[PDB]
Amino acid sequence: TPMANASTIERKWLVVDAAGKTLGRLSSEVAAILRGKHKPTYTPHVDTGDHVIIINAEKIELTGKKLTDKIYYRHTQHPGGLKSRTALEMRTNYPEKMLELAIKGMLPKGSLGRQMFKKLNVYRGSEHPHEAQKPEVYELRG
Amino acid sequence: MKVRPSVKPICEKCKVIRRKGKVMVICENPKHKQKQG
Amino acid sequence: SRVGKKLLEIPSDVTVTLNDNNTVAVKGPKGELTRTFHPDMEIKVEDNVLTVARPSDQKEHRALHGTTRSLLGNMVEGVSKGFERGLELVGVGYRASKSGNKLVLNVGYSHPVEIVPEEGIEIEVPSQTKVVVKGTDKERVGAIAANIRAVRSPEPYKGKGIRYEGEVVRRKEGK
Amino acid sequence: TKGILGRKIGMTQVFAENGDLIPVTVIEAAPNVVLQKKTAENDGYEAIQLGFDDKREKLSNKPEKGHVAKAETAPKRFVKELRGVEMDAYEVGQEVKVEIFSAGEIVDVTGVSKGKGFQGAIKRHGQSRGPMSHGSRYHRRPGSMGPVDPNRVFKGKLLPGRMGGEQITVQNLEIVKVDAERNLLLIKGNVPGAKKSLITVKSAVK
RNA sequence: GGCACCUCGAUGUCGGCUCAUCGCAUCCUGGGGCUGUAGUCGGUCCCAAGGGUUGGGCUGUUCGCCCAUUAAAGCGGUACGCGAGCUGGGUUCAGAACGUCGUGAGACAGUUCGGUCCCUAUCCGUCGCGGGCGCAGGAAAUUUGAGAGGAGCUGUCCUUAG
RNA sequence: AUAAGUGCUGAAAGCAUCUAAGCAUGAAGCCCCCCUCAAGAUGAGAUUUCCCAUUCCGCAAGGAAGUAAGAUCCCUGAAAG
Ligand SMILES: CC[C@H]1OC(=O)[C@@H](C)C(=O)[C@H](C)[C@@H](O[C@@H]2O[C@H](C)C[C@H](N(C)C)[C@H]2O)[C@](C)(OC)C[C@@H](C)C(=O)[C@H](C)[C@H]2N(CCCCn3cnc(-c4cccnc4)c3)C(=O)O[C@]12C
Repeated sequence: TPMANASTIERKWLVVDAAGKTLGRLSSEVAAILRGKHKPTYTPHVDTGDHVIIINAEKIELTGKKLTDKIYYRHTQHPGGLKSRTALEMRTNYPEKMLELAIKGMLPKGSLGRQMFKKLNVYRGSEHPHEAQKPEVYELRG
Repeated sequence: MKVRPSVKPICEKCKVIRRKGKVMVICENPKHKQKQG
Repeated sequence: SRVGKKLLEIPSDVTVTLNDNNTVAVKGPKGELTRTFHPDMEIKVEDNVLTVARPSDQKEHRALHGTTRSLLGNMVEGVSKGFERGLELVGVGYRASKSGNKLVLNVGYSHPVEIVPEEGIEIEVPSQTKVVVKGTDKERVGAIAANIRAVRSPEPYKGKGIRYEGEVVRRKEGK
Repeated sequence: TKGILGRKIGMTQVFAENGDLIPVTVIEAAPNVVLQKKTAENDGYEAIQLGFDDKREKLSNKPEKGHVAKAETAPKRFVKELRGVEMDAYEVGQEVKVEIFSAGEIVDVTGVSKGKGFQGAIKRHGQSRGPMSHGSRYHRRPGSMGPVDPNRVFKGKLLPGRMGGEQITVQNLEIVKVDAERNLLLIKGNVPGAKKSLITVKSAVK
């Protein structure tokens, strides 16, 4: 009979600056943090995660020829309605959706996985409204 | 061009240059202009 | 048997000034040229000499060891003297002129061809046939010279259109 | 990018300095007033509101009366908005008259088209029917819903439904004549909508 | 075509009509390289699926030939797309006849004439239209646009200029 | 912004080369511009304006019961259905 903690969950606000990293190795340590996999009071069904803020999304970088070759495909529900954007077309236009799509993938699926996606808010540049909450400046492990 | 999967020099003045990932034959004679594909 | 192993000597009219990280600025009587290089190649200043050195012996270090130095040398040459490309054009009623800065080629088309050398490039038209592109960068003089040659590449039957100095234009006998 | 909004009356027929007939729409625009001059500094985009009609007191509400009586004219029936206008010239409370347009220039016209109701695939989507004879029980019908392999119908199989009532723009229409004292535009051609209906006459996106 | 894996307590089978969508191995249009490409026209090849891609004669016909256009009259997927959407000419029921086979009753990827195309949509899915609640007060209007659909074709004539 | 293609500079590889760096053109195609829908965009947004923060309970949280601006039932109808 271990602890199965529910509504005893204090949530931390973190700042992860994305100004040089690869998005696969940033978002894998971010999407694991958004569920509270680093928190020892982890129960798999009550969202023990914390809040994550990503700042300077437009400077997150890639390896190899991924800027021109990694293609974000997005079909509509209409015939002939597959749309494509490259990684640079996502990068220079809006890096926030590109980062949020990585984290939507790497967060688990279901009602609570969408609830844990609700915790994260990716921004372009260093505007970051969110001063009302003490967001600590967070460094990633690798 | 000559887009053919067996690109090779024809005369003595043909040159085999791997341009941008594709092996081409570039010559002074423009019929010997080749590229694999 | 290597470009990058030799020296490049800088007697006069060329002052090479390392100013920022890899940004080499070279000043002189014609004009000044700035070029930012890759941070692996190292460039040392002997008294009026540039010396170029590579860290290792690798596929990319040999290439940069050629190109950084060769571009430095052409910066020195274009600061000392500058560059120019000659542009012969042959035809029946085929002609060039200039209005102010703008080159007006009335060559074969039913419209005028109006070329604007925006970055500061001196185009001579010494006579109604020739067009000379003159400036400081090979990368810019040769660029706008190819821009002029792209207006009309030469036909192989009658050599028409724009044409370089000693360009051996291929001849076909269309009968 | 100049524009007004008015109301449709009908079609007339006008000779133009020659024997040439021109089909004409008459649009009656009693002069509009800038009601709210939206700016970029808070709203993120530079547009402007215009109001067109004179409601009674009884028909209008206190939020309408307040929003209008910021610039005191009368509560108005049709408020719409023009994007990207010359915002140095317009000010809040300005009678935007019909004196703007002349007979020369090109004009884009947007109006809400006539409603047709629940109609079939042939009057709505212009499809063709099957034969009325040779034994056929097929006519006036929308077609095969699709192939079998997707186990469903694709999105966009055009079917019966309500036709009409969308906002619709006819582009590059031409003005014949302006009657500023009767507050009338005369426009060459056909303009979408029923009679007594509001139609906004912009300048053309040429 | 091989094999017989699903279906014989039923998976309607050709052609056409309606409605399309998709692939590119591109028929036209767009951009090109090579030429044994002078020019106009061409041949081949490369990139490109955005749009367009005709109306008749005979035939059940797909196909094919022909007529006359076109810028072009592209090939193939979707149960050789689409019969709880339609037709039923052909196949493939019972009548009958011909040729031929069989002693015979009868048989023929031989021909010919005639022959019942059932179903009030529960769910998904489409196309439209409402009602609830949400949107941390309750309201009336004007909106930004994430996103989504549409549109995207092309001839000839004059001038440059014989 | 590109695809095919065409190039400059230009090495690796004293040269040559559209090359690894650096640069530039270039299609009815891609993204827009054009037309429509569109905040249920649960990420539910944004403006302008109206109403105001009452009455009882109960020891509180909260409940109910008049309302305000506003809307609706019902009625006259068509440009809508
Ligand atoms: C009127 C519609 C008839 O359908 C069809 O016959 C026909 C249109 C079909 O296509 C139908 C759907 C068939 O199904 C097909 O069967 C095939 C063998 C196979 C097919 N798939 C499985 C592939 C399947 O679709 C089938 C087998 O019917 C034969 C269905 C089967 C259950 C029946 O037989 C069925 C009961 C028929 N039937 C039998 C009497 C028929 C004689 N009759 C005619 N007219 C009268 C009549 C008139 C007026 C008054 N009284 C009587 C009487 C009826 O009275 O009505 C029927 C439903």
